[PDB]
Order: sequence, then C-alpha cells, then structure tokens
Amino acid sequence: DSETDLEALFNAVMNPKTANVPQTVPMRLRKLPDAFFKPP
Amino acid sequence: RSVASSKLWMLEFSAFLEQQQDPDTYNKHLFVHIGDPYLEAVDIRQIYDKFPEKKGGLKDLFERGPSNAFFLVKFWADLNTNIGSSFYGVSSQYESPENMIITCSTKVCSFGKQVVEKVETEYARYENGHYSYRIHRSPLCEYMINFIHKLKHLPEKYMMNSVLENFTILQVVTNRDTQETLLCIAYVFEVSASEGAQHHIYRLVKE
Ligand SMILES: *C(=O)CCCCCCCCCCCCC
Repeated sequence: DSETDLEALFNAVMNPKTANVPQTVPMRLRKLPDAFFKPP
Repeated sequence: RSVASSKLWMLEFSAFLEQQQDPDTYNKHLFVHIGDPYLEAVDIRQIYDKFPEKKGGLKDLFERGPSNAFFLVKFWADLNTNIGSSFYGVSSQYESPENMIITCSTKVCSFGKQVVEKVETEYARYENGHYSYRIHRSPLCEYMINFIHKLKHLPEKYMMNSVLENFTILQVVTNRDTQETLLCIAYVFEVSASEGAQHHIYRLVKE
C-alpha cells in the first residue's frame, strides 16, 4: 500500500466498504480553539 | 500584519483559477485568499501528525525556532466554480526590513506524508522604506489540479470535508544563505458552505 495514493484517499470516502487508508482522529475531537470549525 | 515574524510578513496569499473566455476576457475564481495584533494560540502537538516528521519536518523546524515564525491557517476553500483555457495559480507577497534572498518551500501532504514539493527562490525589490518579495502567478502543480478535480466530482459536500481532513499544506519560507526560518505556515482545510472563502489564523505554540 501507499499512504500518498490519491485514488485510495478518495475511494475511502466514496466507497467506505473498500477503504484502505490510515485511521485518524477527526479534527473536531481534538483540543482545538472554540471557533476552529466556525467560519467568520 | 497577522502572518508575520520579526523578519518577514506575508501580506498576500491566494490560490485561484483563471479562465480565458476570449483574448480580452478573463474570469478569476479565488479558492482561498489572505489579504501587530496577537493571535489565538494552538498547541502545535495537536497537529504534528498531519505534517512531515523527522529532520526538516514540522517538529524539527519548530524546535529550532524562532517561535514567533510559526502559524496555523484554517481555510474554508471556495470550490463553487466551473472546473484548454484554464490557468491554476498561486500568488503571494511578503515584506521585510531586510534585503535577503529567500526560498519558499511548499509541501502538499496526505496523512502527514509529503506528496509533492514546490521550491521557489525570490529576490528583494526596494519599496517604500522596506523590501518586497512577490511570487507572481506560480503555476499550481498537477497534483493540486488533480486533487481539486476529484474533490468537485464527489457526490456530496460532507465527503469533501472528510477527504480534506487528511490533506494539508506546509509552507516554509527560509533565508537561503542563513537557513533561518522566516515564516512557517501550516494549512488545514474545510470547504466553504456560506455563499465564500474564509480563514482563521493562529500562532503555533509549544503547549
Ligand atoms: C504544487 O505545486 C503544490 C503547491 C501548493 C500551493 C498551495 C496552494 C493552495 C491550494 C488551495 C487548496 C484548495 C483545495 C481545497
């Protein structure tokens, strides 16, 4: 496999059943500023 | 002057698509744009996993300092545009009290791994009691053009944000001769929902 595979990146979201990418902590679950996800 | 160390200020940053309708008619769409005060702080450790590691990576750069050169930019990218007669470009402008030769490295990353790097060398022009540096209409690399195409062909908007969770850009502006970090900007992305492009700028700190 390759982490930098562009097709794999998009396939993971389009076809979740066949996802083969690293598993990550979503940004919204991190210790980040209050308005980090609230646009100005 | 938000994105500013003691030695360099980025006054402008824009990524755009320019479409030539005819020889005298152009349509420009901005994907993202930036154009003294203290900024909100982000614990840099919260984002190390999203950027290159090892020597020359974000941790190594941050530890070497100076601490006031490191920034995190959260972009809401405007993807609402018609995607032979297209030019994808990035423009940026900087100011410094010093006459330097600068190098700008821009690394595109997936899952914190470097995919592509663009490296540009810029010389100073004297301007109104300071020195100005401009990267003018730098061609967007093919990877980024490909990425944008794939994003727009995603059936749903939530899918775009999901992909963008693991897409980052690291910009490191260096004094070519001294290797001092003049600016280091970490970029993270969501897609704009409100109808345009927006941003938050943060200072990166040790804890
Ligand atoms: C190739 O040359 C890589 C250099 C990247 C320049 C940074 C431009 C920022 C791209 C805007 C992201 C919009 C997609 C959501």
